[PDB]
Amino acid sequence: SGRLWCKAIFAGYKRGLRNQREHTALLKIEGVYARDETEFYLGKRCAYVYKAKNNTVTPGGKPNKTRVIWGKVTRAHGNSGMVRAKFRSNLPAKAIGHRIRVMLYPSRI
Amino acid sequence: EPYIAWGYPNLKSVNELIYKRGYGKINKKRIALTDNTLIARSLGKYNIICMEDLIHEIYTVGKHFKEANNFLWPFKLSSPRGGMKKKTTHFVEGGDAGNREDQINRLIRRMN
Amino acid sequence: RRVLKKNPLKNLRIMLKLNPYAKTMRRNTILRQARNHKLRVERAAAALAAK
Amino acid sequence: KGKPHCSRNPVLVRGIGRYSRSAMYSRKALYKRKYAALATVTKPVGGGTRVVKLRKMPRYYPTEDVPRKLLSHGKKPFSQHVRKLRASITPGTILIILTGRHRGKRVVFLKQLSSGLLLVTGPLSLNRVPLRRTHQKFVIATSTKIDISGVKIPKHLTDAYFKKKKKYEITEQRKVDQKAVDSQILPKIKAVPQLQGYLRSVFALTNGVYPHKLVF
RNA sequence: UCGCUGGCAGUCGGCAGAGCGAGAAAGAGAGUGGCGCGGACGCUACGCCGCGACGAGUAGGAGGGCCGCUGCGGUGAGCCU
RNA sequence: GGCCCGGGGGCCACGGCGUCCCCCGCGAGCGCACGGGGUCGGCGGCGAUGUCGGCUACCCACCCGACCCGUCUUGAAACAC
RNA sequence: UUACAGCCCCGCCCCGGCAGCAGCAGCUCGCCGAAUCCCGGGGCCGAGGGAGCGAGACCCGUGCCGCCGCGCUCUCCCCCC
Ligand SMILES: [Mg+2]
Ligand SMILES: [Mg+2]
Ligand SMILES: [Mg+2]
Ligand SMILES: [Mg+2]
Ligand SMILES: [Mg+2]
Ligand SMILES: [Mg+2]
Ligand SMILES: [Mg+2]
Ligand SMILES: [Mg+2]
Ligand SMILES: [Mg+2]
Ligand SMILES: [Mg+2]
Repeated sequence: SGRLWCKAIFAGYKRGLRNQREHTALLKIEGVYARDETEFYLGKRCAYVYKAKNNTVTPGGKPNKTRVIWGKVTRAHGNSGMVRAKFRSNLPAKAIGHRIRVMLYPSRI
Repeated sequence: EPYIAWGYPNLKSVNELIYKRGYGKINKKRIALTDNTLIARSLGKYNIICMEDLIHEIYTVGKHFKEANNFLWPFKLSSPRGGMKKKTTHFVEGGDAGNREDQINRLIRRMN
Repeated sequence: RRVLKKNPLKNLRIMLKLNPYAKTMRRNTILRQARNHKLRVERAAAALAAK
Repeated sequence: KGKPHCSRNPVLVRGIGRYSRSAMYSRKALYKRKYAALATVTKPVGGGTRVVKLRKMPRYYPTEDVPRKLLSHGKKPFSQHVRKLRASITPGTILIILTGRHRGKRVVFLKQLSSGLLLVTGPLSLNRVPLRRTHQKFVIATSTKIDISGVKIPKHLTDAYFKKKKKYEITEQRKVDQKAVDSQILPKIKAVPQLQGYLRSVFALTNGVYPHKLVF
């Protein structure tokens, strides 16, 4: 009846100063701001949910406008709770600073 | 001196190097030491038969240290995890080049 | 064909295929640590009883 | 032929026995145990009698064939893997369903089934969850227990019982098993104040609530 | 790509007997006395297979092109209102 | 240190009879496996006029990168041709 | 100049005695591991495909095979669910 995922922001790609690696995304999960605090989310899978023009099939429902790219948190990134993620398709650059769902169910509690 | 870092390895260092990254120069090829017959067929003439007495020769150099070491292919080591201190300076001045006396053991642990 | 090199440090039976004595050595080590742990815990019990 | 005996080595750590080679020699007592040293079937016919072979050569050969595989050793079928359970999951605990159509609902855990799927029940009277299989990973185990130890679940409910068949109508044995388990388990949760309300509620995340911060 | 100038003619089959990887030269040696008819693939040897290490490049050198264009001798019982 | 020379609870790749001398060459069976490179003898949904798949190729959007080629020259994006 | 607080050094007390010990009072200060082992978690990956085993001129099986490490029976008792 309510939300079941954590909110994250797609901050950018894994990059040096002048080189971009599009196969690894950077997520900023809201609330966590520490390396020792970001351990809980390792291995959790994440979704990028967007809407397009024409209908697509929907598992367990009728076709609608929504589509998803599925990925997974790989490991932490820096001292400020930034995490790295790998999506099965590299994220489009129009998703910078947009909401990414981090699910709970790949759980190890 | 400026191009190397060197020291006195431990017995544990010898074991870790020989087991983890031990390759033999057989028929001038790089063959992985996965059993004892590879050592025996190339070094049995020196009554060193197994991995244990290969390690014994290397640690306590003994007589046929030259032959054992020449049998050993040079070890290919990863980058030092955690990072060096300063590549371009002597260890006495807080660098990494030169002669560590026995800190080479920490370097070996961190670089394997 | 080429053989996959397995790490003897992390793999037990490979360490035994290269050096059979490692087995007995590890058994002695494990038993020694267990005995020492129990001896220390009973000494701690004696110390707390003395307290 | 002698009766088999339990292994005389108590395992110290997996792969290592506690007693040495000659110590187990002595324990086995092998000092005093020293020892030293179809294709065709005949079938009558009403003539003579024909010798019929039960194996007949193929009447067709494919144009080309794949070769046999090199054979590995550590690869076992799924039916005989070792099944693991998280230490935080014990019978009588309250779980939170996270994925299926029952996502976000609090349920009661009963047993580890044969194939590693937890047997959740849920009280139908509380939150409309029946005796149902769930996956161990797709649940959050809360730290709230019920002393389910004195509960007798039927033994005929297993993986073959719960497996899908092929609209779907409910069955009478399913209903009666549900009724039996519910009648046995409900009075146990009525004894804990507010617990029926807790199980009737639904778990959700609101603003300012971070899962890593909160203790389950 | 280079090296090993490595391996494979052993597909040795009812006229049968399945091998040549294993620390330490050289005989799966010969002889003299004391029922059911069965057994995958392979080897254009200019082929196939197995290990190792290696891979920057202007001027320049060499090799391979079942890359490409036009014409001649052969050949495809080649193609086409 | 000498198999911890020798006399008066725990561990071990210790394990017959036969004798001369020294000091003091072939047992059977099964089974499990940290053992010469992955398998399941495990599953679930969605499918006929609107859905599924189609890297590549048509257009567009965004992030990072990205100076116009040929040439002589130590030196080219050159306000060098 | 110890009194209504203490502090610092001398000699005698078994190095005065008792824990403990590079200390869970989780950080007062080191180097380690043949004087070292166990357990857990996350991530990427699955390259190769006839390795045989067993009977044998009495046999024509079978597809779990090599090296390594083990377990039970072909001895006899006892104990527990
Ligand atoms: Mg790091
Ligand atoms: Mg310089
Ligand atoms: Mg080149
Ligand atoms: Mg830019
Ligand atoms: Mg010019
Ligand atoms: Mg000029
Ligand atoms: Mg130019
Ligand atoms: Mg200019
Ligand atoms: Mg001009
Ligand atoms: Mg000019």
